[PDB]
Amino acid sequence: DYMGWMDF
Amino acid sequence: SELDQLRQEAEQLKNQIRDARKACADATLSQITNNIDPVGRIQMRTRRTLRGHLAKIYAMHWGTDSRLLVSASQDGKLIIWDSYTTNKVHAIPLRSSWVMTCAYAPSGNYVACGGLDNICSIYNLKTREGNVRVSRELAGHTGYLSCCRFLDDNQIVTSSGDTTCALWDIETGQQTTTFTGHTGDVMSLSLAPDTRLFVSGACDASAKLWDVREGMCRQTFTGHESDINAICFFPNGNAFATGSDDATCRLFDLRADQELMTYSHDNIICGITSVSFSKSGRLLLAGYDDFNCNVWDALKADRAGVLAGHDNRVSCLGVTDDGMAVATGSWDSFLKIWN
Amino acid sequence: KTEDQRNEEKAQREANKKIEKQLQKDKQVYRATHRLLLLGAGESGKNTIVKQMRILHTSGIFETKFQVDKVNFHMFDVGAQRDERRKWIQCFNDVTAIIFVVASSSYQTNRLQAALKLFDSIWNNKWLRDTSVILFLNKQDLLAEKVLAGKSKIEDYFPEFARYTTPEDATPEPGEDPRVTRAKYFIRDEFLRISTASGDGRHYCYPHFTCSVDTENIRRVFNDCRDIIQRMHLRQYELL
Amino acid sequence: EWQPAVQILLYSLIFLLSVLGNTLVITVLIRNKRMRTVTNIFLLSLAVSDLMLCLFCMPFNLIPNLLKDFIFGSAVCKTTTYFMGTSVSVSTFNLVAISLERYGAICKPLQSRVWQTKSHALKVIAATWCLSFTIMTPYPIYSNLVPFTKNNNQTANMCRFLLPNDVMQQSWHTFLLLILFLIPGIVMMVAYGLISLELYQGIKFESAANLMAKKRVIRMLIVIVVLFFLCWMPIFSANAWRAYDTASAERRLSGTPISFILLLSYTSSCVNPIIYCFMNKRFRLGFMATFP
Amino acid sequence: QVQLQESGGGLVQPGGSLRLSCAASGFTFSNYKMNWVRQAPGKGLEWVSDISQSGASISYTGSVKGRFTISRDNAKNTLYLQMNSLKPEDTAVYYCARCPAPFTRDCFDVTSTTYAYRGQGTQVTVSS
Amino acid sequence: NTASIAQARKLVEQLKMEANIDRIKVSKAAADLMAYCEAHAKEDPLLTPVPASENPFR
Ligand SMILES: CC(C)CCC[C@@H](C)[C@H]1CC[C@H]2[C@@H]3CC=C4C[C@@H](OC(=O)CCC(=O)O)CC[C@]4(C)[C@H]3CC[C@]12C
Repeated sequence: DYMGWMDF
Repeated sequence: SELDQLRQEAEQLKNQIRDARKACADATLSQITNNIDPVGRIQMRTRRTLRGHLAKIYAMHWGTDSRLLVSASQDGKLIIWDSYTTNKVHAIPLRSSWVMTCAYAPSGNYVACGGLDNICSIYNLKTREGNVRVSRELAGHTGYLSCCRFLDDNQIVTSSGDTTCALWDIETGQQTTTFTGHTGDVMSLSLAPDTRLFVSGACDASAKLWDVREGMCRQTFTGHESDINAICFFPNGNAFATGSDDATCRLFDLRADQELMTYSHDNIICGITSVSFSKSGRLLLAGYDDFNCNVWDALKADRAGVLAGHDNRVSCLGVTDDGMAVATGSWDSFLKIWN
Repeated sequence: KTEDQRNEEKAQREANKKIEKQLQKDKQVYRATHRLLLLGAGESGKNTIVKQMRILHTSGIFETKFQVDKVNFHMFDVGAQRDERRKWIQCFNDVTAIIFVVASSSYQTNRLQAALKLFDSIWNNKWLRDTSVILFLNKQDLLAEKVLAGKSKIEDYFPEFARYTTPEDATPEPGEDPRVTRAKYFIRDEFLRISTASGDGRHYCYPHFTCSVDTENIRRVFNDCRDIIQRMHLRQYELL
Repeated sequence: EWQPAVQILLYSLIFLLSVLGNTLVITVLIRNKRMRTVTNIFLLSLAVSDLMLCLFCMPFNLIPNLLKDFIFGSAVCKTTTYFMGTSVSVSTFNLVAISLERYGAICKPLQSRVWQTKSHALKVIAATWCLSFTIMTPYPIYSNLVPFTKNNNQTANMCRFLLPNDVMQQSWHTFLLLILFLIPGIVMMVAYGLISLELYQGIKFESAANLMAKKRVIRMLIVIVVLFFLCWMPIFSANAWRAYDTASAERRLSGTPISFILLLSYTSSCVNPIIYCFMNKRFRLGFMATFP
Repeated sequence: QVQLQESGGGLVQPGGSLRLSCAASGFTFSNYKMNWVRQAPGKGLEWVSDISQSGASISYTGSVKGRFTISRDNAKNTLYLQMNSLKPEDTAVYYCARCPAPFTRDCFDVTSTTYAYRGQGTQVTVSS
Repeated sequence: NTASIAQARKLVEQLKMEANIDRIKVSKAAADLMAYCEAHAKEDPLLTPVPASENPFR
């Protein structure tokens, strides 16, 4: 799924 | 006894002069020009802003080509500018930082400056090597140099804080003529267009008309309440205007031997640092301590307009010989060209 | 055109570029150097203070250059000018400080009152309202000699000295007489009455008890100038 | 139910205020020629970096989070991560440079005038931008799209930065933690502490409202340090937590909380013009001389 | 012409009183701070007293404080100085001096040798 | 009082030289100034603004 993120 | 006698004699001579001036006051200038049309609203705008002076600009003088001008600031620089392109043509470092006056020779071949060093220095702009070097130092004054104006290449009239004016021969370096009579510091001088006479305003609240060749004071004009900082001839040579610390400008006639008009307003309580006329003499432009310049109707004593582009005290003002532009220098280190 | 007009414009932009390149270096030298105006009467001790700075390192103005902690100072002394000073004092508005040297022993009939009137005129002048004054009450040895001798009285020339007491924040020298200390701080508080009344100005007064031959006069100038410039820097960061 | 609406409205308000404030600051500092001082070079560079941070951060992190899909391409992912990292680095280094210039101006006032020229500020700004563009070079290289399939068989992508092994990933996030949050934070805290110490010795030792102004300068210095730590602590903590424990960090923080952490990071670009320019008296004096 | 005329001087016994007057003409009198200065024989010019434009701010030198009173009348353009309890040290030529610029807090050069806005002065002699 | 006597004598000599001058009427001088202002009103760029092609600063 939509897990995680961009760092900034 | 003798001194008292001399005082009472000078007092009755002042009463004779005052009654002779009152006998000629048939009608005022405002009564003469009450039925002429007014100039409207003058809306001059800033066309150029000259930049590059580190410190406050004391004085500016237009050259006779109405294009190149010289400016003196207290950082020790004379800058000769080209007002059409805002380019800098010369930057002359001075020996003494504390300059107070500058002047452009009518031929454009020389500039002069002076101040707290009590010396008028002449700089030759057309040297063979091409560099600007000091050509002459005129060191006879015993007080600060407040104003200088070239009559030609070889002659210059200076005013000083030692209550005297002087006429100099630049080739020999000596004072050819000393103009004595003022009691306070002489702040400004203005040559007549024929350069046979000049007027000088001083800190004794008086202006004197001097004969250059004779070396004598012809007339003494009074009416200002405080120190006269500025003086300028009317274009036809038969009148002059003065600016003083009493927040008024005044127009004096040479042939009527009195004042014709007072240019003042109740909203102004600051001194005048510089005055100038337009080409026809219809407009009197005065720089003030409250950072603004006022344009006055010289014939009707109405304030035509305001030049309001400076952040510090307006210190000098000059109108071109062709009447196209007004330059105002200020203590915010800026020169502005208006029209 | 392009025949000669382009060449002239090229030459005048190259001359303006060379002038602006010289004026950047002159801006750096102007900003680094600090300028001081030295004021005082003819018998205030200021000439000895100049001779003292000149050993370590008629004209209308004299210049003395000295360097403290690799910081350049240019101090200007006025000579061959008339005693009417309401016009030429306006040139000194932009200086870092006016060093005002007062002979404190001279309490003309009253040179101390004349120095107080000159200080009041400098402080309240409309063009000097942002210029700080470093005040050197000089000749403390002659003041101590005249106070301990007891011939001349300050109460004759300053009648409010009789009701004056030494402040609790006073820092007397070791071995100094209390009457000398009370006379020193009365002369200092006469100037500080003027200095602490005039509002709407960015000026500060820095009083110092000094003798003309003190080695540390230049250090007293340096620490005052370091504070004046600091205040100026703080103005850049002010909010309201 | 109400969290996406709050997310959209807060992101929109911070984006509007940040873009408006930074364009006004840039316009004033390049329009008024009398304000071309040494400190305003750093303020202009900070305004440019804050506007770049706002533009490359707020929509490109708001819209793919709301849609749960990075609808843009891979090259857009690379360029946006590059410009986000570069703008963060430039903004942080400009805050450090502003703190060092204030330390020079206040603590060493006579010595600083010798070396606080315009050429010094130009070299500092050039070195700042060059080093920030140099250190963020792995972000175009290693950020890629990660394909995934939704519950309704909908293909979608994620813009993810991934190094070849976990040792390089942990070392890289440690490296950015050091030189973007800790060492800049320590340097700025020490410089503003020395300024506050000097001003407190001045206040304690002693125009009578100088003391009030000194207290306001101390107050604003503390609020600068506190807001820098408040804005940049959660996102660097989250990045380090994802660097060392990836599954637990992505399980805990993904969705609404990481959006609020990123928004808290992005409000620095909105508060820096307000703190540094819009509360300065001389910036607003010069502001009224260009927009009558 | 700016003109200041002093009157009221003369010879008095010690402990006597005098009233000096300064008639001002040629300027707006209410816009200027006024001064009294004096010159003892063989000495330089010495400031004695001043009064502000409205008459609210008044100062004296130390040696005359409590004995001299300065006052002004703006309607009559007149400056007064009541000199009670005169001593032989008060024997001087007393000049009425005007501050050089209107609406100014400062007041330069009124004790200068050749100051322009100062009258001719009246002689006060205190002797037995 | 020696130099002051010479100063007073010089002031009386200057006032005697200034007292014997021929003065015209104020109305005559005002009319001459008004005639000069009207005779040069077309040559004043600050009074009547020139077109922008003739303005070197516009
Ligand atoms: C290509 C983009 C996406 C990244 C690179 C951006 C740079 C090209 C910009 C961003 C910040 C800008 C700087 C912001 C501040 C200044 C200082 C400023 O200098 C002055 O104000 C005048 C100084 C003087 O006259 O002496 C204007 C140039 C400069 C270096 C700008 C130059 C161009 C910079 C480096």
